[PDB]
Amino acid sequence: PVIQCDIRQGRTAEQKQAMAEAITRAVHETIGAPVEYIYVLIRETPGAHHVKAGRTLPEYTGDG
Amino acid sequence: PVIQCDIRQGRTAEQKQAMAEAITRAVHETIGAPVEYIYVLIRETPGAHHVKAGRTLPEYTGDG
Amino acid sequence: PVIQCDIRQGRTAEQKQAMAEAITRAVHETIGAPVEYIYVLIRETPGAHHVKAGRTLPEYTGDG
Amino acid sequence: PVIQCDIRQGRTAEQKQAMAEAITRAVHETIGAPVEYIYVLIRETPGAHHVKAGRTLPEYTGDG
Amino acid sequence: PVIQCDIRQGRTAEQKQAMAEAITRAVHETIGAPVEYIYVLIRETPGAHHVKAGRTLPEYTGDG
Amino acid sequence: PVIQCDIRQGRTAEQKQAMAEAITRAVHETIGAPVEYIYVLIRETPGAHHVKAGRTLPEYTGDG
Repeated sequence: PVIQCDIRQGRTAEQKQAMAEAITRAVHETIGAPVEYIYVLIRETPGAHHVKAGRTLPEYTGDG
Repeated sequence: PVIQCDIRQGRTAEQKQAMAEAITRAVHETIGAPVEYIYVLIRETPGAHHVKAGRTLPEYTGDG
Repeated sequence: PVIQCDIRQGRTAEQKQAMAEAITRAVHETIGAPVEYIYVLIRETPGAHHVKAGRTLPEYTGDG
Repeated sequence: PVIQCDIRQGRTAEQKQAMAEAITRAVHETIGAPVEYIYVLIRETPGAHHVKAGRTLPEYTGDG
Repeated sequence: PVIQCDIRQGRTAEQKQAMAEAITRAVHETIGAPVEYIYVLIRETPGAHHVKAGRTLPEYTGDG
Repeated sequence: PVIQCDIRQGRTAEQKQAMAEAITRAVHETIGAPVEYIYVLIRETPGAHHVKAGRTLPEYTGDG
């Protein structure tokens, strides 16, 4: 399967790889797709390019 | 974030919901996206519509 | 530009055409894309294939 | 619903937000999707990455 | 790479496989992507779901 | 039809245009879509954003 992830910019390389590995496991385990068939694609955009219910999303920083 | 999942047809409603929930948790935990921001979208296609490295994928049946 | 619209199944042909025309006008008027460059693509899915903030969306019926 | 907008780079932040708000209204009004379900995603690319009928599209500047 | 092909319904299984193979060869030969990395995904929609320059596309029948 | 090409960064403008023209011909010839209906969209990402079978893809350089 193809899993496309349009996420906000600002995560580390390690966070994005952790996401891709967790999604790969999740897909394999829940729908029985072989790992060899799984293709995860990550695309980053600014928060302003995510407009949900008419409102832009804030920039991600991980500050909390 | 938007997570699009192009998977082969033939899974049960329970399998697809399990996948969507597991992806939601995976994205939340690895990149810190609030659950409220996550949108998972599932599309089903025949196996013949997945052509990886020049080869058609088989149909998913749940059997093996 | 390409505008992909993943919507829930159940709308009439007239509703979907109205949406495509309104999006075409909206894109033309707000960002100055010539109408000739605009391509709107509509895909329908069951409500269960839309999982937002962990929750499945209901089926669209036209009633309420 | 998910509305993905692959547009050419070069618009202002205000033009892109106007587009996302107009698309949100257009979708809500034509197919009856609640605003809370609507997720607009904007991606920018160079004109050379839009190849329509075999021809690349020019860069957008808004000059006219 | 991922190559998504949103085409109008009505083609034979042989036509769609021919398209996927020809795209695989085209991508391999022009940008040097190894065949092993290429994933082609085909989705079919009614002609009415393709609205280009404000106009609906006709249904594909194989006749003319 | 819409053909979306998510490829790794690092190709020349000429390689990407050759790809788009070859895909346009391939689609026209195999499924009979008129060239005027064909819209190819190219998006570039780092190799680390392509995670296939759990493994990131290397950066493309064309060195061989």
